[PDB]
Amino acid sequence: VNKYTDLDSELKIMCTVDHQDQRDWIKDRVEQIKEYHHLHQAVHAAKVILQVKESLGLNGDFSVLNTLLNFTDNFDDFRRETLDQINQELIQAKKLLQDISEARCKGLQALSLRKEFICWVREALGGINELKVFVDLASISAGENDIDVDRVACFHDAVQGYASLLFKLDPSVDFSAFMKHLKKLWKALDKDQYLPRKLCDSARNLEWLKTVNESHGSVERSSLT
Repeated sequence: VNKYTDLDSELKIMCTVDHQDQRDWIKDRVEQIKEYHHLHQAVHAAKVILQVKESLGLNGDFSVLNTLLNFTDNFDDFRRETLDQINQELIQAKKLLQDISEARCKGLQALSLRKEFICWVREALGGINELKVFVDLASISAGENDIDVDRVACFHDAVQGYASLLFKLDPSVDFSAFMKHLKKLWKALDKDQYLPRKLCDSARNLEWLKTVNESHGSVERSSLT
């Protein structure tokens, strides 16, 4: 997986036994194997999207994705087939999810399990503009140590990037509307490779983020002062 040039080399090594002269046919199998792997990746993406649905609280029906899960559950009887006899519905499901890579699946994962963080963020801010105010109070709380101060920047960047999903999303968002709210996060992850990990780090330190609002607001940590 993801080493298809190595696959081609290996298959030529298999050719060395001198069968099927000129051995070009393997190029076709290579693409077919790519499809199977990419097909399975779309399957994983589908589950993550379903988890995001329950995590964020969408309402738009996403029953069509079940098609891929329908393959994943009946993996045993379907596996009696070949590489080309798979079906065209799975091909079309690949067509839909073509623009998702494993990194985007990982961002979505970072979002899924963090329902509590989604809720606390939606209740506290509701508008990314308020984030700026919240960030100021967080700076008072940190403690002048690098990890503590950096928590603030990690949270700021996470919320600034994951904004469309967290704040403005409409519960009735359908498939394609979700894909566009996704394209914004897509461009953001393209600009920053660590944004999912920042989201996870922010969500793990939820208790401090909560503490910010009530207590940390004023006392003005006083180490260099």
